[PDB]
Amino acid sequence: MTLKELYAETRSHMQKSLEVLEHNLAGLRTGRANPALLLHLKVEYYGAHVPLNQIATVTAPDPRTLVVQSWDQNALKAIEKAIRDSDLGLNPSNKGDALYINIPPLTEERRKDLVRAVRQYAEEGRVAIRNIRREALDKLKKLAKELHLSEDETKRAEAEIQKITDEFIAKADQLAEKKEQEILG
Amino acid sequence: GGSTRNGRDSEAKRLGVKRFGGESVLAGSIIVRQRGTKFHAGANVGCGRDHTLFAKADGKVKFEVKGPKNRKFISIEAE
RNA sequence: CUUUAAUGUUUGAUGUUCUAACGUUGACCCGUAAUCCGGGUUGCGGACAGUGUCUGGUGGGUAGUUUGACUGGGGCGGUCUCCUCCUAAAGAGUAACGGAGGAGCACGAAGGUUGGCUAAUCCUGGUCGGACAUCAGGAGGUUAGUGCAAUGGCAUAAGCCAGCUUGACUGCGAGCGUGACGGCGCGAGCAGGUGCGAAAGCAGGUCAUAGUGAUCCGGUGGUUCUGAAUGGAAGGGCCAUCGCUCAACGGAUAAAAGGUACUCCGGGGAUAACAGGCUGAUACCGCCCAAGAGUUCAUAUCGACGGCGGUGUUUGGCACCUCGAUGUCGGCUCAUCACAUCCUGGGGCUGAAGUAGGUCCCAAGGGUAUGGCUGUUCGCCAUUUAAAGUGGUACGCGAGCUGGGUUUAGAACGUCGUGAGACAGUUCGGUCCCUAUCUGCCGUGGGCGCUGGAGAACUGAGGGGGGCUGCUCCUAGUACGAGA
RNA sequence: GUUUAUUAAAAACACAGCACUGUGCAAACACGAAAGUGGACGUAUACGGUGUGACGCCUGCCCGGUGCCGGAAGGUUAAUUGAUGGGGUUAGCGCAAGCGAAGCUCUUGAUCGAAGCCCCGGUAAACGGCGGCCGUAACUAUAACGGUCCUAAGGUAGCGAAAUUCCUUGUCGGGUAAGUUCCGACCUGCACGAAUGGCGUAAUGAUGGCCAGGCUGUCUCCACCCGAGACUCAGUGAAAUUGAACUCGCUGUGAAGAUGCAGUGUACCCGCGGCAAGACGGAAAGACCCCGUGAACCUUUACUAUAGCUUGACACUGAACAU
RNA sequence: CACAGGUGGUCAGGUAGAGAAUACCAAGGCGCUUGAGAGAACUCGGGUGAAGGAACUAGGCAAAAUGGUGCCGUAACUUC
RNA sequence: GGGCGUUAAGUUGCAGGGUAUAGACCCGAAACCCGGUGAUCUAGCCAUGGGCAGGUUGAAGGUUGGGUAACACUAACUGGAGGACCGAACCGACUAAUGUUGAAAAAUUAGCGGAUGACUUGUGGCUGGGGGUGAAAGGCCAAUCAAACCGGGAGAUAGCUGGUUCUCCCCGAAAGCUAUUUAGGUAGCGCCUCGUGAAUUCAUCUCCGGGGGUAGAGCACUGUUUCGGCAACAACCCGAUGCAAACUGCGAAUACCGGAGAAUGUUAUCACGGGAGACACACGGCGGGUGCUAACGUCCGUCGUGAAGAGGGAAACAACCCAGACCGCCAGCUAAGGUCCCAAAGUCAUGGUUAAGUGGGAAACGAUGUGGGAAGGCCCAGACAGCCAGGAUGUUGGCUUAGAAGCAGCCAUCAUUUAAAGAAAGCGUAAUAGCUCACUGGUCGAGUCGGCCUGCGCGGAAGAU
RNA sequence: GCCUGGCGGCCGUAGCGCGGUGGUCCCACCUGACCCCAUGCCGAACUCAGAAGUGAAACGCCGUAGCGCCGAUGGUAGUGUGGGGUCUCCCCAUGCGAGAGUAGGGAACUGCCAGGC
Ligand SMILES: CN[C@@H]1[C@@H](O)[C@@H](O[C@@H]2[C@@H](O)[C@H](O[C@H]3O[C@H](CN)CC[C@H]3N)[C@@H](N)C[C@H]2N)OC[C@]1(C)O
Ligand SMILES: [Mg+2]
Ligand SMILES: [Mg+2]
Ligand SMILES: [Mg+2]
Ligand SMILES: [Mg+2]
Ligand SMILES: [Mg+2]
Ligand SMILES: [Mg+2]
Ligand SMILES: [Mg+2]
Ligand SMILES: [Mg+2]
Ligand SMILES: [Mg+2]
Ligand SMILES: [Mg+2]
Ligand SMILES: [Mg+2]
Ligand SMILES: [Mg+2]
Ligand SMILES: [Mg+2]
Ligand SMILES: [Mg+2]
Ligand SMILES: [Mg+2]
Ligand SMILES: [Mg+2]
Ligand SMILES: [Mg+2]
Ligand SMILES: [Mg+2]
Ligand SMILES: [Mg+2]
Ligand SMILES: [Mg+2]
Ligand SMILES: [Mg+2]
Ligand SMILES: [Mg+2]
Ligand SMILES: [Mg+2]
Ligand SMILES: [Mg+2]
Ligand SMILES: [Mg+2]
Ligand SMILES: [Mg+2]
Ligand SMILES: [Mg+2]
Ligand SMILES: [Mg+2]
Ligand SMILES: [Mg+2]
Ligand SMILES: [Mg+2]
Ligand SMILES: [Mg+2]
Ligand SMILES: [Mg+2]
Ligand SMILES: [Mg+2]
Ligand SMILES: [Mg+2]
Ligand SMILES: [Mg+2]
Ligand SMILES: [Mg+2]
Ligand SMILES: [Mg+2]
Ligand SMILES: [Mg+2]
Ligand SMILES: [Mg+2]
Ligand SMILES: [Mg+2]
Ligand SMILES: [Mg+2]
Ligand SMILES: [Mg+2]
Ligand SMILES: [Mg+2]
Ligand SMILES: [Mg+2]
Ligand SMILES: [Mg+2]
Repeated sequence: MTLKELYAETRSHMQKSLEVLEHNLAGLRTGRANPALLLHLKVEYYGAHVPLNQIATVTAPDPRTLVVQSWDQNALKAIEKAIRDSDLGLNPSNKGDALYINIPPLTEERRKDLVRAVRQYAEEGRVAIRNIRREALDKLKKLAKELHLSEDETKRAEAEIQKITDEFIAKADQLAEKKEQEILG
Repeated sequence: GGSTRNGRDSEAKRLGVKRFGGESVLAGSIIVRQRGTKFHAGANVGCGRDHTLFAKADGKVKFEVKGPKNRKFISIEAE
């Protein structure tokens, strides 16, 4: 437990929280021009629900059409039978080694639910990150008080802390912003 | 922080290099923590607690080497 | 007489009653055609209360003070004494807030002496024994061990074992080493007596270098030293010795924490803040190699891993100049320079059809936005624009403007503190001086000089001003383009 | 209403109201060494002190610490009294060694000894405090719920990005063309919270912030004009400052930002009206910073003292009786 | 200081006016102890502004505006 | 034995250097203490008088009528409350401007708040300084306030600042050590001055005698590190290669200590005593810690200089180069640095380089620039360039891939035909195609290609009056 | 002069390893052991009384270079004084001059006494 170690700790925890952010974001239907949308889509195969990607390939040739290439044909069938089963309302097409899923222009209602989802998630993220600092800071107070760090040493530590926090918030900001553009595109 | 301190003077060397007036007992060498660095021999001897090459009766410092396996060895002949 | 009670008596505790001290800010009288004061009478209280000497507690109500230093400004953090090594340039010694560690003790044996002994580790072979217990041989050679740091030393061993012991003795000390000094260290030998050994000899503590406290003030033991008229004695001296993390460890007192923005005084640019300077790790800008992406294709555009520079421009470092005062940020106002060029001008390359771009080179003529939000600069946003450049100029500009930010005194919140107060947290309020001598600008005259004196008109060496750009039409709906 | 006369008028003080608490009168308290005096020619519906600050709805949990109130049975303890043992000295006993009474003395402290403290109970409109950690629901996320460490108790009602919110312009909505302010929300309350009061609240306010209509030279963007100086003349007639001035630009140099040094360029001599870029211009031995074994006020469980408050002994101070 | 500051009480005319406000006057007292010119920038105190109208600014600072009597009529809210 | 002592000439005046006590060189605090003077300012309070133009709102109570069993209640009129309203006087002080050597040590002007009240004012009184008074700011207490003013203790104290007065001559530092509530002060030591004593004493050079563990090197030791060799991935050990302040089986120069000797040096040396100042040092060279082998950085060692040294040199420049100023000289020679002009001295001589204004700023890297020196390869069986011809077959190699046919990628990279002919060097296609390349024949008719050692240049090279 | 023993000198080209060799002279080992004296068990070592035995071991010699060890000449590093160029580094003048390594050396050399031939 050292200043540096704590530092790595804050960066870590924030990385995990940020990752949860991406999890929630990709779990959404922007202007649906994203392949990550169906990434986590675990499909039933061999008795288990394998996450689509480890079974198919999702790429967006054009902003209005998503495709899921599956080296295995039998998996392709069951894949489509999974791209739906949700608010996605995506209709996979069977043609060759992949699935052609047209992204219908998104309704304004679902647009509502979608943009909002992007903001609610964005702030949620920030909250976590901020609290992370709060904790990190306390830990620092106890550290300088315990190890006897010059007012300059401790304050310096604080500066480093805030720095980390600020960066991550920036990351959550971008992710939320880009994801949003997709939903608004 | 937590890194400094140090001993003090403590000479411990030759105070009578080669033949000297070597009074009834000078030193000719106080290199303590030793026995072989300056072995006792000849008219001179002593080598007190702090392994200080005493040096008996008056004469002249010699500085030898005699004795298996090098061995400094010091003594004080006369003129 | 001893162990117990009764009456005499005494005296101590609590507790009641009494008046005669003591009080009465009840009533009345006289002094006196007084409200004080005094004396008297009566009532009340009454040995209490109260006061004096002493005395335990309480006692920021008040009062005198303390509240360390080094410190790469101060504070914080750390440090302050002693020992070991390196820094220490082969004698001694040498600095930092240099790099690493230890000590404040341990031992009646772990001391002495005499006699004897010698490890570590590995291989091989052996009940249980296995990685390593003990045993046997061989190699090996002190790489062990040494009470505890580090250094150096150690076989004649200090390392290890046992027997007998008290030299861990007393008085001294030739002569040296080392300190400013106080002191500290080494010491053969001499005298007295000890112990070990046949003896020569060795032993004045440990292998050595840390294991520490001066003085004062007293305590205890010894001594015909002294002893205030004398004999004693108290006490003083002398010798032995005890008492201080006096550790901020040369130790100011026995005894000491803080606040100041209500502040103040003497000093310092010996010393922080601003701006200048030195520097330039950092920062910004440029270049080197070219694995990679670029469909293919290193170098159109970009570039990993690493290399080298330039600038003074960021974040810093130093503390050189100002602390007998160099006004801080922002805005306003008026600028001036640089070019690492934002626009417009000229070009090379293209992953340049065109129109539009991307990138490099050249170029400093001139030009280079209004508002919303905040004190902001910056920044985000709204809408313009050919474009809304980057930077130097004491982060240009207060003897030109403002005074919103920001450091006085008021006040409040969160917050911390027992608290005074405190905050690079917040909040509402909060006096911005100068008639310009010199330089320099800007304008405007007076002299004299240009060789006789005039009235004029020119020449033109030089110097300055000015140098922006949109959009529309025609070329031509043409070249180009599959079209658009 | 009051206030920093002379930078602060306020969100500060004060107030009516509230609550606690002391006070039986010769009151409490306060001035005073004292006498005495205010309190008050008042007397608990009165007076003092403290905190809060109309009004409305209200005012939770903590007595562990500190203080204050009540108890003091026991533990400890002042002066005081001085039992008791030790010592100096000396009559005498003794070549002497030593012993030693009496008296005078030095010392020892038994014993007696109140309050206070310890102790025992209370007290928060007294000073003052009011938590961490882990698990769980059928999308998920969340967790009424369970459990676990420890408190004197673990912040209730209410309120919350607030005069308290660092991250911060938090996110959302309203306003706008655009809003780091503003208004309404959410609650993740760095670090609101119930008389050092919580939340509201009509009226009031030279009070803080936000918006609008009107209004305009505030501004785009200045123009004209009337008067006072400014300018010329006549009279009188200052000021600060000042080592000496024969008082140019630049580039470098330099105690590190030059009118005076080096190099160079430039410039005939002197006024008047204007401007303030420099003379680190003028003004005040820097108020910031640090230093001095400096200073002054101030705090307090810094230290040592002390007024005051209160304890007991003896004195003034006596007579009895019960146990 | 022959200083635009400070200094208690008394008296209370005419017109208009609510009026000891204010404006013009009576009685009464005065032109403030440097004057003459000129008609600059600029400072000071003012009058007026095309169009626009807070774009100013930390902030509408300051200016501009509003203003009287009678009558009509006047919201949330409220301790009425 | 060892320490302290032993014909050691003292002593009293006079002049002077020093010290102690005193104001102790002089000028200066902020404060502390004592005794008085002040409430004609202001702050409270006491007593007694005075003042508020005008305008407005309309409470409580009352009377009559309604209403009530009677009270509530109600409506008119009456009444005339209020820290009530508007607003002069009067009191106050919210804003702006102007003034800031003012008209004025707080005002003027235009706005502004209260204005029958906790109002305002005249008169006189009472509160006294650690005290007062305070609707509380530390505010007022006579333009003075976190302790008024006046006089005194008093020349408080001031390790701080400033300043310290005539002339000449001789010598001449330190900016260190160790202590220090010590760090900008002090005290002993060191260094200076003066006096009195003392010996070849002291210095340099020569030789003689010493110990040494730095530079360097080396890698047995302590670690570190490679590469190989006997390890169900690597220690040990073998050998080959490096590394170290806290490594050393090696080891300088060198300094230092001692002995002898020559010369030289107005005793330089040692001791004692009177008098000091000093205990911020700065730069440069070398050996170094730190810092970035950054800083006109910081800290030690050591030498020189400045400090305390002028002169000449480096443009200008306390330290760096030369060189130490007794004075006068219109003499002569030299150091450093210089010799075309400003500007003293060669437009000097000999051979060579350089062509960029290099000279007269800068790196990695980049280039048929160019001077010198050695050496190699291929070549009239024709080298080198250019020019004409050729570059085929298995085969589109296998895999991979939608396709991969020399040329996405992986593997292989042979054989045949030959004068030569890569399972192919780049471009290119979706893949082929196609184009160019290796290399080969002829032509051509004498040299050509790159390396090496060295000297001088070029680019890279952007800043603010 | 051979050989050996004791004591020293000097402390590696004196040591180590490998082979040969010496013995009733001297040394060893060895015989025995109640005894002097000895074992933290042991006559192993110390200690004593001494046959027989034998040079095995140990030791003393001789040869041998595989491992140590010594070690140039030259050249290199560094360095004192002087000077010069440069970012930390180096060059020149001049004295001094390692280490490592190369050539090579090298299987000790001695003095006193005593005892045998
Ligand atoms: C963190 N949120 C918590 C929520 O998780 C829940 O927490 C309770 C916690 O307060 C209890 O705690 C209670 O019991 C403790 C002793 N066992 C002492 C403290 C007391 N509050 C736990 N026993 C059970 C939790 N589920 O209820 C209270 C809350 C504040 O909302
Ligand atoms: Mg006090
Ligand atoms: Mg005092
Ligand atoms: Mg200090
Ligand atoms: Mg040394
Ligand atoms: Mg020891
Ligand atoms: Mg000390
Ligand atoms: Mg001062
Ligand atoms: Mg300075
Ligand atoms: Mg600075
Ligand atoms: Mg300066
Ligand atoms: Mg350019
Ligand atoms: Mg604006
Ligand atoms: Mg803007
Ligand atoms: Mg000004
Ligand atoms: Mg302000
Ligand atoms: Mg004021
Ligand atoms: Mg005011
Ligand atoms: Mg209050
Ligand atoms: Mg309140
Ligand atoms: Mg409460
Ligand atoms: Mg709000
Ligand atoms: Mg607006
Ligand atoms: Mg005039
Ligand atoms: Mg005149
Ligand atoms: Mg200059
Ligand atoms: Mg002016
Ligand atoms: Mg000035
Ligand atoms: Mg000053
Ligand atoms: Mg006049
Ligand atoms: Mg006049
Ligand atoms: Mg207009
Ligand atoms: Mg206004
Ligand atoms: Mg006025
Ligand atoms: Mg009014
Ligand atoms: Mg009066
Ligand atoms: Mg005195
Ligand atoms: Mg004085
Ligand atoms: Mg070395
Ligand atoms: Mg040395
Ligand atoms: Mg000093
Ligand atoms: Mg010093
Ligand atoms: Mg120094
Ligand atoms: Mg320096
Ligand atoms: Mg000439
Ligand atoms: Mg040049």
